[PDB]
Amino acid sequence: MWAFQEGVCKGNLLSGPTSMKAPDSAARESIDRASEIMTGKSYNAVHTGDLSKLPNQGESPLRIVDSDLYSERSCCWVIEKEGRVVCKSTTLTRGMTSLLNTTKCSSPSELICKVLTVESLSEKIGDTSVEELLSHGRYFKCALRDQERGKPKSRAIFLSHPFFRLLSSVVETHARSVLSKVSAVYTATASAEQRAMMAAQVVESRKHVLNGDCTKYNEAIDADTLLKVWDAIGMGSIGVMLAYMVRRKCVLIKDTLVECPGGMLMGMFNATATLALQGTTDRFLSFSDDFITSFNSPAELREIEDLLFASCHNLSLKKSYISVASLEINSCTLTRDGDLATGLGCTAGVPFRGPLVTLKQTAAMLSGAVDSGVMPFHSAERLFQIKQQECAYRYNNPTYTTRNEDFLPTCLGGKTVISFQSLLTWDCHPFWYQVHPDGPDTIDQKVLSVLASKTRRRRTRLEALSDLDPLVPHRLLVSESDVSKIRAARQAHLKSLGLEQPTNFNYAIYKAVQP
Amino acid sequence: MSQFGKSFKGRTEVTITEYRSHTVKDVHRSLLTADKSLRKSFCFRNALNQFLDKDLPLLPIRPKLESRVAVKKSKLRSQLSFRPGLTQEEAIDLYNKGYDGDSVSGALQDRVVNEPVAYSSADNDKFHRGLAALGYTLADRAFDTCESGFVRAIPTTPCGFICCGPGSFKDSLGFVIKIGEFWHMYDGFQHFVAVEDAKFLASKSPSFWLAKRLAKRLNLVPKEDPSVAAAECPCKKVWEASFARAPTALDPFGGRAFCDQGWVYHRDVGYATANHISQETLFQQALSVRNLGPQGSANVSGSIHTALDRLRAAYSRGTPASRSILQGLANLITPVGENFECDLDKRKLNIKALRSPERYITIEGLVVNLDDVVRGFYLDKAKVTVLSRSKWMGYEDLPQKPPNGTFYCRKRKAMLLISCSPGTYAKKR
Amino acid sequence: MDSRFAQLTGVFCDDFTYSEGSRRFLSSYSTVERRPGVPVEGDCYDCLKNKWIAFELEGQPRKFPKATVRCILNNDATYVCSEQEYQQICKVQFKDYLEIDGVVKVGHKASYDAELRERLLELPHPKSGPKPRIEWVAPPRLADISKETAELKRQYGFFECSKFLACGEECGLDQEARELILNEYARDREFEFRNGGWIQRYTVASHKPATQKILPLPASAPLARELLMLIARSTTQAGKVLHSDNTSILAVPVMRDSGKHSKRRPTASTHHLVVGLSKPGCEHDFEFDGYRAAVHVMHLDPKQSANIGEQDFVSTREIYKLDMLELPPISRKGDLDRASGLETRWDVILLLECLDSTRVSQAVAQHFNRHRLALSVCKDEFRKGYQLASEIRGTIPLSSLYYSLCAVRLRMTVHPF
RNA sequence: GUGAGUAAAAUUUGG
RNA sequence: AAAUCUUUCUCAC
Ligand SMILES: [Mg+2]
Ligand SMILES: [Zn+2]
Ligand SMILES: [Zn+2]
Ligand SMILES: [Zn+2]
Repeated sequence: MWAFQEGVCKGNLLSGPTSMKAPDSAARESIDRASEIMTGKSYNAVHTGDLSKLPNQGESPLRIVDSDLYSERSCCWVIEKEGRVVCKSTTLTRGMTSLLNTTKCSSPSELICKVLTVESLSEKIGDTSVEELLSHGRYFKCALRDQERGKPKSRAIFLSHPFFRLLSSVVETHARSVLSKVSAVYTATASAEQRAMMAAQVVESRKHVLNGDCTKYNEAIDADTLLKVWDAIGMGSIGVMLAYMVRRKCVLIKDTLVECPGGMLMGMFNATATLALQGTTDRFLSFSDDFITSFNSPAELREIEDLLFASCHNLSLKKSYISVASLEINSCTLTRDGDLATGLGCTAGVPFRGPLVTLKQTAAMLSGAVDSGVMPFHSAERLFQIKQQECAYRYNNPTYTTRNEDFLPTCLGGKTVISFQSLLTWDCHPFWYQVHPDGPDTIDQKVLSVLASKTRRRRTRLEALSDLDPLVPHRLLVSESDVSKIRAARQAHLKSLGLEQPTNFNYAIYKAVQP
Repeated sequence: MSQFGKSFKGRTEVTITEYRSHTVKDVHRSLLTADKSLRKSFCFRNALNQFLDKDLPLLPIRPKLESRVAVKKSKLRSQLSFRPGLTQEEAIDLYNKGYDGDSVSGALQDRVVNEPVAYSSADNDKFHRGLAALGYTLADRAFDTCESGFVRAIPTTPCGFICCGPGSFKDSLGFVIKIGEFWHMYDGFQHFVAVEDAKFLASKSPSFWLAKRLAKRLNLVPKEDPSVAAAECPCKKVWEASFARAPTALDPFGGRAFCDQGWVYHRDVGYATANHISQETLFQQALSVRNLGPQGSANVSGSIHTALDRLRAAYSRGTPASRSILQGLANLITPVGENFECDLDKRKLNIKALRSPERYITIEGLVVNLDDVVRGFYLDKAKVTVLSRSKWMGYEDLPQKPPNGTFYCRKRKAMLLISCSPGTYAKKR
Repeated sequence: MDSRFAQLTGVFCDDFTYSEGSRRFLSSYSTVERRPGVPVEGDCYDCLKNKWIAFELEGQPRKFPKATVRCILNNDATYVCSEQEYQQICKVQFKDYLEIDGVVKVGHKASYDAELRERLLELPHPKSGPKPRIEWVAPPRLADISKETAELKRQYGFFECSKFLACGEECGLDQEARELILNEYARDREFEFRNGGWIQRYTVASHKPATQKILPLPASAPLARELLMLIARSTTQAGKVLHSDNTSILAVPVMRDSGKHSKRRPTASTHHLVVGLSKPGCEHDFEFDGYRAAVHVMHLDPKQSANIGEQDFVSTREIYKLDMLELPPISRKGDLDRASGLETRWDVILLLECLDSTRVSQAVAQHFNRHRLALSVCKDEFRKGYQLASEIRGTIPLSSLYYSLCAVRLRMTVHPF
């Protein structure tokens, strides 16, 4: 039915592909493709463009965003049991904590300074050395990336070492800064819609618009290209270490370590890869491998193709195409006058993943659709009513609600089917605030997060250091006694104010309440 | 009792960020296993019971949105709805009142959200989320006429005062002007002087509303300092003087420039609730502040230094009118008091910015080619590019003076794309 | 405020007390000595004199308020401050030389830079690839899509019945008869019965894929919503017959038979055999007590079943209907049939898309969007984007791909663009 | 249902 | 048996 749409439609209404198959096959295919490219047979991974014009950032102070170095996402931690290397899957926070414990460094900034200020590779930093760190940082673990619409065969993603992430954060931050300073229109941090709106204005001056994707983008970005880009912007020894680790990377497939001399393992350096092209020309509006440009004559098209080839951006002959009545980037399509193309476009459906969370996500999706010209408001209201009815059909069971309050949604035993406009205008029972896209977290969302905090890879016995002074910076150092004292003082204050836990705060509702 | 040693081995002290990263329990990921997790052990059922018993009664009630305006279908554009964060004093007070420290800490950061919108109002009003089609505005209907006229770019009924036209200051207005080294804030009843030492805004009465507005504009932290004093102070004279009122809407801070590094504020008007910059509005705004110094009222995509360098490079080869336009743009995009050489006359031109064949700058999502501006394109002559020689279905004929868009020209029997048309950027000459 | 001086600040305080016991100097780098609800204006704060103190190096100003007292650390011998008492404190406390490390820059060249560069040089390097020849041509015509569909048909063929897709239509049995038939079908297949639930046991695997053929389209699918809801519900409650308003299913966990001690309960990875009922008429007919019904099975892993069960059929159909052209009547094999076709087969195609956990139709949809929006494409390469049979395996994905291609052909025929 | 170990224990699955 | 290297783990309490 996506084929019989009057307007543009990507068929995103259903979820993406998924399966339980192991990621060994996909990782092997990716590594084989990278190896084949290294031989100089299929594609080109040798960068011949000129990057001598990029500004030098070697004099900038070395700073690290600590928040970007801690997350609940997975990563690979390398240990040595009996002289054999073991790669373990651990939360990135746990991996970085283990790295800091091994190096006996208070913070990652201290660790990077110590790494950059050791007289030799063999000098010991705590319980390790720069040589051992470089050896361990080249190990990766494979996993599957499912739920990617339009990819029936799931791709392989890779988990890296905390040291690799620590250096990658610095190099990527500096690459993003250089892009902001050099690109004709900065788009690294912009959304797909903003990129499309800017690209329309940029390409309005020419007849033909080339909408381009590259093929096997990560497998054709070599360590030499990364080192060239990092030297052009003055990354010093950090870039050298990162390139050395990239060249010697090894992927753990099932139970065997496989060498991957070529490639960069599925977007490890998006900003650097983009800079590899943006640093040689300003005729492309691009990020990652998604780019848009414009031309008037076949000679300009040949020049564009030569520029793409010289930058190791191998055009995807399957997907790239030329147009004259529309432009498209990041799955967003506009007419040449900057108007959104009629049709559903990239609008995606909402699956049943919880009584209230599904309604909240549907409300957000419909708000986005109606704010643009995708859908009239009455159609969105009808769709929201239908979604409420289906949620009632799916969730109004004793397994979920065991309640009958009138103000509750019909899917929780109530008799209330909220109007879309009423919900969006806050003209509803307080229970419906969480269903509002801008409202608080839904009950389903909170319970799921609390349960996820208790998994084997994330559970911990450490006492949470909550309810902190809004003034104390988070970069300050504390010990066990310090946290004990802080908690005791806060509890004493709360008890003196006749409370045992801090009052809940919602800033949006707080602002709305103010006269 | 001893888990600190196990979690952090060989270290006696760790950062707050690392310690708090180990106990994250407020992150939700939508996964295929949601239904099974919610069903297991009636987790969601028990959570709903607890929420209805204990959490729901404590939820405060809030009012509903009522203000509406007539909207029309329009070209897709990015709407920037800046939400200010809690101030330091308010955050400290709330924390002292026993509120959750983590949430209040998260609330101090001003947050900017850009959303696509395809509806426009007669006054370029901003809209609530999901209600652009119905025209629910972030603003509320004003009571008196002066409030309505202050925000209006073209007030309907002038009152003989600066708020709604050329004139002097009323009692409900105030101004902030930079005199020498000191910021003079005059309401009309109280006069104050402020200065920035390192990152604070030293003043006698930081609670002064004009002082708060100045601190927001300068991006500093209010701080009490009775030692601040000034010698030259022509605040009464300018207060009793009359200044021309620009035909521009309020900047994001809710003020309107009236002199070099001088801004007018209204007591009962807060942050701007209407779109400050637009295709039809950008160049008038730039011209309004060509000689008023940096404003900081426009967001530029990318490095401000690079944008200023490109502006200077275009300024080198421009004409007096184009030069004034470029200077106005530079003033518009430059933050106030952040050591930026926005004066294109005194800015050192670099030759590395002259090698590119086009100078592009993006202001509030609007991409402008400075070389084309120098050639008098956006203001004098429109740009035309032929898309095809065939008639496309569903496209209107070419008007006499076309605005930006795609039209069928029957004289040339071709589809044309008009861009940089004065009919869009300079509608009223 | 810079962490470099934090240690220095800690030395400066050194348990100095005022007012007979109370600490004199409060360090701004300490989470317990800091005064709550007070912005910091220096490295430390003297309570007795109520003044902030900041430490600076000779000729290196720091961003602090002017009123803050500065204790300049001279390069060679002494420490000089505006206040004499602070100078004396610096002299007495800094008995040793706590030299502070300098600011490290990103472009800092380490001692091992040359060695690592040599090592990287000695490692393998890529070789230049061939410059590809790009030829731009018109997008593929209807003939190419027809050829792809014909190739699929010839290669794989068609089944005699619709298999599990037939479950989208009601079977002529009531709830009790449906439960009876499903239970007796489970019994006839030697499914183990335990704890009031059915289990399918396996010992060896042929380790080769099952036969793949295209599923003919049933007339309609009025029970798509119930079917998807029941598929969602069953895997979480497998082993028992689950009913709905008009249909029933049975999800049987598939666990290895390991002798006397065998897996008694499924974990997060046990696969499920979903068994459903449809009108009889094929090789899968089952008879019991005069009740006749076709019994069809589907082997799913937990992720596939979760993906299939969470799709919303009604909302998807309405969203598609919002901006949809007239749907032509199609035959049992996806061909245009104006005289004897049915328009309700599109609901069946949508149900097949929902059932296809591979979602191969999304790739066809994206490529068709590109095709519609394209003026020129690469020669012989854009067309190959419609050849996706090598990326999928199974009857359901194969049929989904075939009918997506059929829909593309039908659109190109009925409503040429 | 509560924890500990296995190149893993479902927030799995990274940038 | 099927959407076929998948349908999968131990210990203390
Ligand atoms: Mg891409
Ligand atoms: Zn007035
Ligand atoms: Zn004054
Ligand atoms: Zn059959």
